Amino acid sequence: MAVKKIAIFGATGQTGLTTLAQAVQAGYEVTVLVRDSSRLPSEGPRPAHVVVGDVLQAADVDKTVAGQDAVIVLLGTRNDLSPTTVMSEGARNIVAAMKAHGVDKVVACTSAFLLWDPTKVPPRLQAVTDDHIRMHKVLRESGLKYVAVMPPHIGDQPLTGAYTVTLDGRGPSRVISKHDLGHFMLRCLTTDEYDGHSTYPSHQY
Ligand SMILES: NC(=O)c1ccc[n+]([C@@H]2O[C@H](COP(=O)([O-])OP(=O)(O)OC[C@H]3O[C@@H](n4cnc5c(N)ncnc54)[C@H](OP(=O)(O)O)[C@@H]3O)[C@@H](O)[C@H]2O)c1
Ligand SMILES: C=CC1=C(C)/C(=C/c2[nH]c(/C=C3N=C(/C=C4\NC(=O)C(C)=C4C=C)C(C)=C\3CCC(=O)O)c(CCC(=O)O)c2C)NC1=O
Repeated sequence: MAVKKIAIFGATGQTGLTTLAQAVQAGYEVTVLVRDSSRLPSEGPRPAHVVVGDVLQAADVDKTVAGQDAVIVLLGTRNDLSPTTVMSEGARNIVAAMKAHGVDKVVACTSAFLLWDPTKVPPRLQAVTDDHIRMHKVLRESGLKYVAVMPPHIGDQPLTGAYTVTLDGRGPSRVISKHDLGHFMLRCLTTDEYDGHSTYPSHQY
């Protein structure tokens, strides 16, 4: 039985928007949780279901996860670099909702800093990185099938589907296009080969 129904968290963000468009075009029945539906586009592929609410509200997350086959997590803080627990608290709610509803597959984006030497995190990104680490811990300890996606710099290059995925943070470059990152999140829905692993997508454009 393959995945047909998915929830995407963070669908209005840079990577989320293209992951959403790609998922719908690929045939998935997609539900999104958004705080502000005006951030979803009118042109192009459209999600099947829109829940208005907040990943910090358990009931909103529960409504989004109910009935799904898998969950994609592309939560982030946009340009806000201050200390934060939004992603990890969101992940706690997602895990609880998954367990309440029998959903067992989550693919979630943090960053390659969780693979690279931690002394290399730029000071300005440390607070967000600390919450990525809390989120990764939550997902790893959940006992669900969890693919940790840890990308380098997210760029605007075209979709290629030709990127390289390593398990250790080394690879052909330190960039992945947002489109290729979304393509990889979707690839993780049709294989178990990355479950329980950390993954590093990168490409030379
Ligand atoms: N930028 C880089 O080069 C880079 C590199 C490696 C890793 N990353 C990490 O990759 C992940 C994806 O980044 P991105 O740039 O695609 O993301 P992004 O543009 O920051 O988008 C964040 C998404 O999270 C949603 N969100 C935030 N708080 C929420 C809340 N309380 N309830 C519901 N949704 C909420 C946002 O919703 P709204 O639209 O409502 O704001 C938006 O959809 C992030 O965790 C980022 O730190 C980024
Ligand atoms: C507004 C903040 C912000 C800016 C302007 C920024 C710039 C920035 N990010 C880069 C890559 C990168 N940027 C990130 C990660 C992130 N980038 C993010 O904005 C967030 C929120 C994360 C997640 C913690 C990563 C993992 C790389 C690896 C790119 C490389 O190795 O060269 C690079 C390439 C090398 C360099 O640092 O000189 C720059 C300049 N990074 C920032 O964080």
